[PDB]
Amino acid sequence: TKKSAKDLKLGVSISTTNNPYFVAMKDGIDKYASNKKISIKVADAQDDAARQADDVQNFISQNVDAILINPVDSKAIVTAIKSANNANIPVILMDRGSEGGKVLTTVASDNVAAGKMAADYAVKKLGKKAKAFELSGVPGASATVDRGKGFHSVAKSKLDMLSSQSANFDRAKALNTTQNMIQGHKDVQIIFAQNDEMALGAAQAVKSAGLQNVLIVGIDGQPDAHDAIKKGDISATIAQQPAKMGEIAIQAAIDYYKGKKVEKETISPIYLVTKDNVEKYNW
Ligand SMILES: O[C@@H]1[C@H](O)[C@H](O)CO[C@H]1O
Repeated sequence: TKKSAKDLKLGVSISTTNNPYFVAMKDGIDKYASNKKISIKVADAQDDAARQADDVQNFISQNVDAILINPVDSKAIVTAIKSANNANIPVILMDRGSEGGKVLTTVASDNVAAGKMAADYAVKKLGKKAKAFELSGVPGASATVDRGKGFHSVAKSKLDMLSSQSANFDRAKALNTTQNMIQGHKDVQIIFAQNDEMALGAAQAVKSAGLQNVLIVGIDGQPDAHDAIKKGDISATIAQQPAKMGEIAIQAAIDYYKGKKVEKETISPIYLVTKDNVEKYNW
């Protein structure tokens, strides 16, 4: 099976586009696509596991040559993956994994390591036994179970947890969640958000309650998050590479149809971004 990279039809299923991170992914994907002459159709799922399933079959009937999927639920996507497996359409996973199904390659970070660096930053900045919140994400996404595991590794010891509720990777839900979390625990010192949308939402809740020394740590490295660090609204973020993610996914589809072997796993590098680092690792 060797098709031409020129005029290659690819489907791209992104969970939601309300998130700047997954917008940066789309934009970097289309830039790579047009640079190597790949025809591409992106389909937003709006954090729906069923709209994604229908978005997969629409690509399947579009007769695309590969489907770049960013799952919303890592368990529910498996059924649709076997559907593309039967149609002999290679599946490439991005940012989040899946619990089963035949996948050509997976491009994503070490989300366990991402949780690692956030607790390490808190313990290194605010000492040990410091009172902290966690803002978890979509419970069915592999990125939130891994970020929570890697965080609590260095958080069972060295840190005191007041709460751990989820805001589903959403600014607004995190704003409300944080505000209520503060009401109970006025003595909070650190807030860990598994994504920058929640970090930015916690920052508004912290400053609306008049708290002045609550260190905030996020994950993604989004342009606005660099700006909050300079403005002092948050303290650090764990940078990801959303564009470089979807661009080594596209090249994997090209390399597959080129008769070249592609790695089953590709770990995207992550980086800490503090007030001294704000100029680096930007998307
Ligand atoms: O890695 C991505 C980003 O952190 C985004 O903010 C939410 O979904 C995660 O999987």
